[PDB]
Amino acid sequence: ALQYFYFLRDEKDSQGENMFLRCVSELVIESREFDMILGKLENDGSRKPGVIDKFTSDTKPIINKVASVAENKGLFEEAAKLYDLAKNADKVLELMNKLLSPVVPQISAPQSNKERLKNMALSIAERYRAQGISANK
Amino acid sequence: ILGLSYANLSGGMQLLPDPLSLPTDNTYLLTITSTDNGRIFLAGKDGCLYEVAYQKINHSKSSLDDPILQIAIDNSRNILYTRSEKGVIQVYDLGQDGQGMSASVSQNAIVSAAGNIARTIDRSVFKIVQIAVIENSESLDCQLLAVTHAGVRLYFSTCPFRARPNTLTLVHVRLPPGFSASSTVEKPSKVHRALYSKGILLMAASENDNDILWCVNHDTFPFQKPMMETQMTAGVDGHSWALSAIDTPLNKDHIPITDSPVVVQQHMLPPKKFVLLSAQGSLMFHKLRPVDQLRH
Repeated sequence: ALQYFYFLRDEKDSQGENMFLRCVSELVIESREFDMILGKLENDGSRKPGVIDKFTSDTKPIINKVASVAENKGLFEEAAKLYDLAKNADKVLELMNKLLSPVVPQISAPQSNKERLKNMALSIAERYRAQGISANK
Repeated sequence: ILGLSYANLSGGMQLLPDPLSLPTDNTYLLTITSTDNGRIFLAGKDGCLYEVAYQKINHSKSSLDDPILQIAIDNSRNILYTRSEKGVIQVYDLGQDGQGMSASVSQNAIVSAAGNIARTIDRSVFKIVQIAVIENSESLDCQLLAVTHAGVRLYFSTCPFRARPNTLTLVHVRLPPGFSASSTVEKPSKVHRALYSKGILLMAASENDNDILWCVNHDTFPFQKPMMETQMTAGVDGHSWALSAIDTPLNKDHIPITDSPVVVQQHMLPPKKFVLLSAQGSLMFHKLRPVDQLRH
């Protein structure tokens, strides 16, 4: 879909350009294919580019838009993912603390040693904290 | 006496001897301070006070405690303060024709001053770590703040005239948060401790186990009526030689009104940066602006 939307620019001029941008924006929203479209995992090394990024530019504003929406829906994980791309490190941890915090209180029998919110917790800490950590103490 | 300047070409440092020598063989000059009149006052290990004039000659102000550990000058009111080893304070009015004084605050005065609270300010316990002058701009009434070994903060008011000082009175006292009042958290507190313009307190505490650093900043925002101070522990663990403010103070106005509004001068005022000098290295602390707080 991205490849096709990109053709829209082929008609060079404003209007069409915005139409292209809106179309991409519309694609990201509601398709919710964030990783594919927007990008993924830092391991330092900024984003690993999404397909759109290869095309480039307005990508930060789209992320904020998507992320806020995620907040409405309460699609946590998506929000965390989105904020990572946003590079709002402090925001990520805070949302993150909330996610891990609940699920901690509850009743027992869980927590395999390999994947979920806890695992997510481990990822971020190892990941951010060593590196020039921008988050609040 | 030498001159310091910055080369505009290299931007290097230029030091030039301004060949001015003053014989002060006997003195063993312990402390030096200045009034921005350009007058320089220094004390030797010879009692309380002496003043130098370059235009070499030394002239004792106090006419020709035991020593003067510290010297402080209230720039705003041209008032001199001296702290002696024993813990007595003397505040001379700096005048063109000399120093006028010397009113004193002592342990006895403080005891009378509390008249309602007491213990940490015990006779045995009582000792003064540091003294800091308060600008009239910040507060018209309060001349000086004394920091005890306990870490208690004492505030004194005064009233000057063109030639006469007034005896200082103890306006208020603040206790260290162990949590609250009986606290020994601040015990002991070193001289290193200092107060940053607009009541920001940097406390160096040396426990009898190790060295700890604390900082108290009033929350100016809630301070737009009630008073609250945010106090937290700091990273520094080494001995703390001396603290200083790299940058002008954030204070908004030159009047007691809106002096403290950080919120107003958050944009304009340069970011506050603080220096902590340790034997091993220099540490830099940065104040957190409201923007940062919102960000968190």
